[PDB]
Amino acid sequence: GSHMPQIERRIKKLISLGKKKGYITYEDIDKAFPPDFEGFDTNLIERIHEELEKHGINIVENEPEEEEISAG
Repeated sequence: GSHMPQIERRIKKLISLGKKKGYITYEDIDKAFPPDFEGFDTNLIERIHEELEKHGINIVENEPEEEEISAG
């Protein structure tokens, strides 16, 4: 279950769609639907976030996973 170049492209497309839609957000991709997704893959979800770090693709979770003392 490898050899998926369409994944690499799709990730960039997904972030691009949200960027087109307005915000670079996981939910904004959902609102971009229908997207360019050739396949829906659980692998894609992890692969998006890895490409996010290694490739640098800008996308936000919208989730406040940047929190401390609950004052911001």
